[PDB]
Amino acid sequence: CFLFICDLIRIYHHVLKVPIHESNMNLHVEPQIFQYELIDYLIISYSFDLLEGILRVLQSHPKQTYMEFFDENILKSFEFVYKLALTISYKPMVNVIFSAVEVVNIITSIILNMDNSSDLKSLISGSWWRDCITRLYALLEKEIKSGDVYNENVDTTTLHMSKYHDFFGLIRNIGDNELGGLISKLIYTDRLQSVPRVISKEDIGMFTAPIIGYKMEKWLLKLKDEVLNIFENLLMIYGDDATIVNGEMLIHSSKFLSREQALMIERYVGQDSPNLDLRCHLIEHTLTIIYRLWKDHFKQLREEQIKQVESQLIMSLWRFLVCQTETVTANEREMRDHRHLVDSLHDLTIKDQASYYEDAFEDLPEYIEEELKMQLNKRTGRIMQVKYDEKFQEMARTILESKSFDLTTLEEADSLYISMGL
Amino acid sequence: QLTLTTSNDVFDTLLLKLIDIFNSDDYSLRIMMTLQIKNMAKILKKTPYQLLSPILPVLLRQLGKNLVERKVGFQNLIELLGYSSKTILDIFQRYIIPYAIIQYKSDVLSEIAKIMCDGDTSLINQMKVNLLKKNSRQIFAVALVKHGLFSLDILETLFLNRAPTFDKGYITAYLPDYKTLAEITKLYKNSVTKDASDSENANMILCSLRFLITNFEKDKRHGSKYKNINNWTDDQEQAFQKKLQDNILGIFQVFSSDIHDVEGRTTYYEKLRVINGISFLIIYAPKKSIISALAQISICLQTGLGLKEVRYEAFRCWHLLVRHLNDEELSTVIDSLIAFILQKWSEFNGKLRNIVYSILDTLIKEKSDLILKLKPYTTLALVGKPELGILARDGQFARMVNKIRSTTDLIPIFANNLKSSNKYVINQNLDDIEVYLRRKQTERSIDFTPSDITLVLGALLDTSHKFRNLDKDLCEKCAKCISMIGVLDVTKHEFKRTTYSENEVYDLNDSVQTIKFLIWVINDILVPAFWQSENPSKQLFVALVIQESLKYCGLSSESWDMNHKELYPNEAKLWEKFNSVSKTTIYPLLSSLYLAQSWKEYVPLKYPSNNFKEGYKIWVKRFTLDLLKTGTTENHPLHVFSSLIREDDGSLSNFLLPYISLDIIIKAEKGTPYADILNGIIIEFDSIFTCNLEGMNNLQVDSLRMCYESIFRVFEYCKKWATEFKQNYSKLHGTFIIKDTKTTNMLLRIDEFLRTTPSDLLAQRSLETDSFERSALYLEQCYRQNPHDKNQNGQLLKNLQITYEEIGDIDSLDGVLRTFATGNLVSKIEELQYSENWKLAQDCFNVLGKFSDDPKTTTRMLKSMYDHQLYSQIISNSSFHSSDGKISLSPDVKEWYSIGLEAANLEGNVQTLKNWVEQIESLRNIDDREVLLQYNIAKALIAISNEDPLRTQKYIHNSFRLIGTNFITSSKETTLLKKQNLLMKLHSLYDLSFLSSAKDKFEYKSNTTILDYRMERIGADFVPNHYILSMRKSFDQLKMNEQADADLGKTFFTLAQLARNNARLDIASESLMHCLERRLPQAELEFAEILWKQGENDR
Repeated sequence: CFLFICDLIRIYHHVLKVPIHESNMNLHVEPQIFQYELIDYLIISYSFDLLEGILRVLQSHPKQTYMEFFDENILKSFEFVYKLALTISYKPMVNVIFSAVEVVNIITSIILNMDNSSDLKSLISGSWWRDCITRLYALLEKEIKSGDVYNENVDTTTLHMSKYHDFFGLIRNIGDNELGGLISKLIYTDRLQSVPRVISKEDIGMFTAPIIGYKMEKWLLKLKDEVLNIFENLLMIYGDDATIVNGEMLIHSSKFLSREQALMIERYVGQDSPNLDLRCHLIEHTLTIIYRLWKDHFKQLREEQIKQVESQLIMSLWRFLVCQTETVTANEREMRDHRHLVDSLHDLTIKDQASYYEDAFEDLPEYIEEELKMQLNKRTGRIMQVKYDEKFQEMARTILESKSFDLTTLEEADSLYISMGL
Repeated sequence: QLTLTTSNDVFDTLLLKLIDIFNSDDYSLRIMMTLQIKNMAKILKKTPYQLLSPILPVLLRQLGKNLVERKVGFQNLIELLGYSSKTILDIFQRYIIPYAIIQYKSDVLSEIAKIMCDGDTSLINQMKVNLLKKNSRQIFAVALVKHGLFSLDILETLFLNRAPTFDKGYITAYLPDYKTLAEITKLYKNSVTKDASDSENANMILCSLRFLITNFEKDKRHGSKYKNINNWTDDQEQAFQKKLQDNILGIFQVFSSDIHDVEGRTTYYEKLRVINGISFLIIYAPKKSIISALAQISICLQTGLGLKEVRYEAFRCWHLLVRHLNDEELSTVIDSLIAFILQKWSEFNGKLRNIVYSILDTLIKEKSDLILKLKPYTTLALVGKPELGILARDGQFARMVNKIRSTTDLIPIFANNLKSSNKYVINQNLDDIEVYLRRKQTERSIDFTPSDITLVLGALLDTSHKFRNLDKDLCEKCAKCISMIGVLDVTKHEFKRTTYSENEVYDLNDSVQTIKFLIWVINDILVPAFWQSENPSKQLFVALVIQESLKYCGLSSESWDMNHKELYPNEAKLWEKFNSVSKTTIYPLLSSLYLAQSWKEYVPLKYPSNNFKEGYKIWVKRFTLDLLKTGTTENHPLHVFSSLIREDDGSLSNFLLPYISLDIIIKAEKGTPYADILNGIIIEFDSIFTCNLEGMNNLQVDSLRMCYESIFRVFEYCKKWATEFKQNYSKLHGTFIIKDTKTTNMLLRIDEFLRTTPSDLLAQRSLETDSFERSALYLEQCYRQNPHDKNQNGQLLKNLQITYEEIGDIDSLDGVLRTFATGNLVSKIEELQYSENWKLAQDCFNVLGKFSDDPKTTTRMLKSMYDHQLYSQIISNSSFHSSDGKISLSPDVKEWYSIGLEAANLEGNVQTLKNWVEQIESLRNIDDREVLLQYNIAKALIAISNEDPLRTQKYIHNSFRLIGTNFITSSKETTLLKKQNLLMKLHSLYDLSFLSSAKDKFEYKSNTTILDYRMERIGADFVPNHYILSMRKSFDQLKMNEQADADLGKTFFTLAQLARNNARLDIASESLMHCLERRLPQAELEFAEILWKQGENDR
């Protein structure tokens, strides 16, 4: 079934190969019909969703029998369809990007959790991974902005979830399912036919809510959590050095960490969006993707590659060690005044969880809400970008200050420490 | 993020303020600045190199003072830019070698040599001396301004210790070079803050100009006195003014070289300092030098306005130009930026809007001579945009506005403005025409004179035909303006038709007509192309050709036009044939020194290697270029014109192709290779005609139509030239038309040139071109020359009758169908459909067309129904309704579906129109150019029945896009009889938008009265009247207002009394019966005339 769905996608070769920009004389005088485009969008998206479903039911089988699934043809066919999905020169369909990276997650997750891991690893070349990881690097450096998710804008820099493929799909409910009525209106329902019922293409779109943009940002931030999660997995697969755990996980991950701290501090604090916490979870996750790369994989962190990101590595560690000053929180009275300013949405969330959906949150015995007025406090600290967690301060400390590599000299380091105190 | 809020000037200042704290030698500041510079570069969607490269000419310029000490700062800058240390150094060698050389003796030149060549095992001396010779012009420039080194031995010795291997002092006599003068004047910093330090370098570069040009061979050495300013006596000022303007068009040539930078050699800092040089020459030069090369700086400032970061300095340079110059010699350049102001107003910030306000108030107070009465379009265009707000600023200018609109007829200055080239003025003319005609409809007195509106209609048709493959939007609004004009009466309105005229006949052998050809080609097409050029390299090449054409005419090298000579009557009477709007622009470059040969990278390709697979404008330029550089040989005056056709749009190549091919014809007795390349273009014409034409979509065949037309032109020019040559050869040289048997050998080569690739194939490739008269001409030629006693008249006539049945002529179609074509009886039946018994042929076709054996005998019936307006009988045909629906994708059913959609539009019924588009939209890839128009009109009508105004405006604009790009063709070639089938569709597209644009009956009644006004320019012919009334009919019964129904009864009554006055009371009766459900009090009288025309008198 996996091989059939992969060459089914290579039959529908052209759906994931529409060009970025059209002719200036591409006249839009045309019947402007959506029904065939809706059909082959459904074919591609349900096919990639089925590939994810095949591999997660294969993930649930006993762990001695994975070699009954995998051979050369599995990995060649997924290599083709993965280069097809995470595109470079064509318009991205985001629906297949989610599933195409979740497949790579299932692959790395079972290479970690099988006993005879060599046969998968000897079956995989180096070119497979070094074509996978560069597309993951190109995916991790794309922008997630609510005001132009659903816009059609500049290519390959904004994960954007096109208007013309906005339905759920077979596993996860990814948009607001605006094209779900058209699946039902694709047939005449009182008739036996072969051609589709005519769906006008420019009738959709009619302005009420940008909350839809917030939850699509929520999915795209979970997508980037997914990408750097499979980075975290294949650090652990290739604990020894290879072609692929090769120091560019300092470059791309430290670019990512530095920019998502920078525009968090410049743009997102006090913007009453639900997606702030997860966006400051990503940085809090990717520091660890730095950290175990620093502590446990220094043998391949080449000296020329570290100085490509010596700006951004040191600055990103500095924005964690700046929190050890902590003249902001220090009490309880003004921290809840701060979380009225930055984190009122999570007060609504925890009150809806407390009054409806949590068994522990009724008859609160004055030890279970004194944990709440510890963890809402550390949450709003971690959102307010001053006072992160102490453990991430230690992980950022033991990279810069530690002498595995001289990032700073001793007279350049205290020039950074004077810009806190010290 | 203080920098992100700023723009072009303050942005570049603040980026330098970012970098001089980037190098603060505080480590924390340095790493924080790296981080912020890189994130700022990525959130602008740039790299840090293309962020900081506009200030890299300033930033590392002062690092030439300290390149040995601040090696670490330069290393930080090169690691931030992401290039190597050499890669930013050979591209910015222009800016620091003029400062690293001239400073103190312990040079940093050793390190710039150590990087600019890798390793001292590569020799630094030759690379050092050729970098010193690479940018020596800028070194001379900085030496003359920044230090004041007006002694040539100082320059010589200060070179030769920095490089002892330098050639014979300096590279000799290169100080009065054009490039050195340009690099002198590029260093004129100017601001609104006129400072003493800003006057110091102004005086310094002025005195360096005085050193370089007026006495150089007199004063190579003794130039220390020129550093003083006020010692400049009046004995030498006019000699300076004389030597300046023999030395000003080439420095503008260098300016034109480094603004329009073709290979990406530099950023816009060069463009800023070129605009500074232009500004210096506008202030500090004599007036006759600035009247001279105005059309250089016009399309220099146009490229300045076009590029975004140099807009403000170019507006300020225009503001400097608009007041250092008179009224009348400003008309040549005012349209191109009044258009830029009005068409690019929206993205102007506060500062650009303030400097454009300072343009406009200066232009309307002190130079109202240009704006009011020299060309009144420039004031009405500024009034026409209310977002700008002209009239509230002065108030007394409104007193001139509210009388300059009336007294100036505005049509012919829309006419000669739509023939322009740049897209900004021919969007402003379209936005002014669509407001002008909208005012004249409600004014009800737009002129239709039996100042003609047909002039601007021909201009609009040529404008839409010019842009068929570029910018669909101006063809959209252009076709919308044509629809706002409407259908003209074909009787009392006609295009220009300059065919019986001087008629382009010029012998390229005698002198007296070659000079007339050159003065004509300068006057009509080279002088306009001189001004309206896009890149300045094309304007320089036009200047070169228009100079060398004056040099062939004996006007350039000697100077006589100062009127102090006066002993040149032969040159004065020659000069007077130029008109003044060409005289003023051709006068400076008599004595100019343009020289742009640029040879020996040409590689003449042999001919049947075709250029079709790229395009038409590729093909005709390459073919013209392969011709004229292989058949002219540098003395015949068409040789210079080759400099124009490596940047042509294909128009000038198509212009010169008949003349150069005809001059290749007269090379006789093959002998030379001049007739060997003739055999190349014979088989190239064979490659044109004998082509495939299928397997390619509707744009390669369009290029093939153009390739047809471009070489039909050379056939008619060879024929015209040969006949006029015989005529004037028998006129002047004797009377008996035979002589010497050698000019007869000229006249035989055109005869085998007009009998090669012969007829039955000119006609075959021209009737598909749609030149039906030309196809009829070649069919008659291959009737007479073909022995027509033999039986070739079967394959000759199945397309010969096609060439009459849409040429408009019936009386030869009826004459050819009844003469030598009388085999089949069906041919005798097809005579009835044009001779008043057409319905006797209709019901014969209805049962011939219900045999289901041929696909084309059905479409014969459908076209014969459509030509006789049987729309309800088309939509009820069983050729479409098998049971309810129609067949799949369309081989020839597209010709059926076009007629079906069009007849379904012309009868207004939402049910038969709403399920037709259910069948159109079930298709996959509709290729047909003709179906999609009537489809878009159909969905406009379906949305207009759903009370949806913006959606039907959307689909009518789709219809205008499709007509303006695909359906429309060239004016001044076709008739108005063949445009009329398209003008009726445009006139019916306008009234749907004009009846949809209403909210209640108060303006709906006014719209219907305006449309009844539009039914008076229409003429009186039945087909457009019935079409436009059928479309108002189809509007008024899809919008079920009661006022629309009261309109609908009026439409049916006008259809009825239209059709009974035109001998077609078959549909007058079935239209008047719609006036009986409404029960009008007037149909009892109208049925009397229908009874009278039918033939029953007594009833």
